[PDB]
Amino acid sequence: EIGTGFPFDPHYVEVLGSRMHYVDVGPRDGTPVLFLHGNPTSSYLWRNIIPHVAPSHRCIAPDLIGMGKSDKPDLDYRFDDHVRYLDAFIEALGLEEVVLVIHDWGSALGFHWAKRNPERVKGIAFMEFIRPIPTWDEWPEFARELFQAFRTPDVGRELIIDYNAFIEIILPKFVVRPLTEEEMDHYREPFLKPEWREPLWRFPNELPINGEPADIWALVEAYMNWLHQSPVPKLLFWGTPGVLIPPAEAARLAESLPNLKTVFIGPGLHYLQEDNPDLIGSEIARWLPALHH
Ligand SMILES: [Cl-]
Repeated sequence: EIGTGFPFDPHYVEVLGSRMHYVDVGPRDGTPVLFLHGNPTSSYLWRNIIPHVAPSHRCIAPDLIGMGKSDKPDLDYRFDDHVRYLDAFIEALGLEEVVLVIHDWGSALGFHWAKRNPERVKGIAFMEFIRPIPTWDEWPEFARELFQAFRTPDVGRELIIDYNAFIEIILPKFVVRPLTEEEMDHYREPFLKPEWREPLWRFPNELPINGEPADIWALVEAYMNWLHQSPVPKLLFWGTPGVLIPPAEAARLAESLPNLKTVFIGPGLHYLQEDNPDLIGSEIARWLPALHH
């Protein structure tokens, strides 16, 4: 049965005047494996994946600023805020070379950092990641009205801020198997009060859809161009029907990206880690040794 516990001792680092929480397990040296969650999750999303990798490699899984057990500074929580704080977290941990394991907005952060640090990135494992969405017709129909509403003035803030839609609707909607109450309560803990929910609303308002917002669209196109030209080792996990990465997109990536291994995880929507953590973790562990020449 999929584990609901979070058996990781807390670690904190002060950056830019705020504390960020992170998981840090495994050996203390070697190339670390940096796990980056997205919306509306935290390092809790990686709880059943990390134990597959920790016997062989250091595993570092930060909570993005304003999320998980990290501090809640008074920010807009725009994408560039998350870039700045994750850059400061990576710096404070002294990371030189890394393997990235990334999802959702954690993948936009990770691919943007990799583009800027191409000689530091030794591998990227990614799943249900951020890519330019050409129009609303390439957003899944069953979640279209909701995400259009999230991006509608006033309505979206009411849904996400006042009524906590990203936690109470989207999270269970985007896992195939049923979440348990214990798992929901872990996810709910950082957002029990509405003044804590700004990151949750800003993220869907940053999604690059039909050119907008233009700055994120440009940034995501840039790192996808980098990815298509980079020889870095790559590992993609995909499910069916998927959400950001449907099977047709997984196939396009299998054809286009260099040095790519793909793993089909079975039924999956967006939070693939909650549907098949053990295959994701075991396959990451099996893929890592070849990154060490
Ligand atoms: Cl989002």
